[PDB]
Amino acid sequence: SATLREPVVLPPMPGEHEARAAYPPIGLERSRVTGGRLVFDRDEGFDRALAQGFFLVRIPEGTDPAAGDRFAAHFHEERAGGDPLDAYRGYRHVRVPGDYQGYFDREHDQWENFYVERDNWDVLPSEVARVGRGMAGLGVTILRGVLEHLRLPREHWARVTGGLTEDRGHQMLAFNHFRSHKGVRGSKFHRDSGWVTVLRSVDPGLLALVDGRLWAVDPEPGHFIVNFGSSLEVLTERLDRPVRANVHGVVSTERAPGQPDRTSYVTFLDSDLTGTVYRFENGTPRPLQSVAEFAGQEVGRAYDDSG
Ligand SMILES: CC[C@H](C)[C@@H]1NC(=O)[C@H](CC(C)C)NC1=O
Ligand SMILES: O=C(O)CCC(=O)C(=O)O
Ligand SMILES: [Fe+2]
Repeated sequence: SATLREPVVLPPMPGEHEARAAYPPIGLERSRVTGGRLVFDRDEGFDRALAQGFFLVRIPEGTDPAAGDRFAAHFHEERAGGDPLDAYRGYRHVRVPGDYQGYFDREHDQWENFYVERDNWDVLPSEVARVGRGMAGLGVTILRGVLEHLRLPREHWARVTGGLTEDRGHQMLAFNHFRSHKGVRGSKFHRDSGWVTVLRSVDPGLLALVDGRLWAVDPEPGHFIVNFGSSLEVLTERLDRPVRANVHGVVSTERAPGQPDRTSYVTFLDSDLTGTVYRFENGTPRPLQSVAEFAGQEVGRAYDDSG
């Protein structure tokens, strides 16, 4: 396959406590959307963020995470009965049509997921879908800002991003509940499959694996964490400034009785799943692989799933 990239040895995932002091945090560049575009605080911040593959972006004022935070804390629970909050529960029993969508009980990971692409956001409380709309819209603006910063000619963008820069593509809100009762890794070490991931988290536990070094990626109040995905990496790997999709994963979280579990949620921006994966070679975006086969490949690596 033309999109494999070179092998990455994945170490066992450390426990939360031992990781907390052993692996110091990456220093992330800060940025915000202002004047209608992504702007970094520091003059070389954009270049450093593309090289780092992680950075921070201010939560835009029109995006209030509150409803998403509440949904993330409850979606995995059984309905209580006679309880208004049940509107935010029971989603392990909610079917969502489409590949890679719906509820997932990951056998070998702490997390269980509820994944909903934008065309299916009516299955969510409207106020929760509204958070996904703000995060995904931010993610598209960031993607536009990246491709402009790379000076990639705009005539290519809609094709090579499978519609994302035209606000189409596969835009997926993803809720994670880390089941602290499971004595395994929080997640597998993985690359995200797509272009730009916007991550809402408040707790430590995310690690970056970079050329055999483990470093923490710590959230910052009032900001999202942003990283890049394998589709952007493959697109740019032969260019003079390649963009890195970092390998990352969540520690085996540790919670005593009564301590709330870790949660997080993201918007993944993937190419349209009927499209093609491209790589710039000799100025031209070369078609390498269908997005369908690429997705199956990348999802197959990101989880240890016998089905
Ligand atoms: C690849 C693994 C990571 C955690 C995440 N999981 C998914 O299922 C989607 C699949 C995409 C093709 C819609 N993308 C992602 O980045
Ligand atoms: O929970 C986190 O900090 C990261 C989650 C993540 O990597 C993912 O959802 O793909
Ligand atoms: Fe991820």
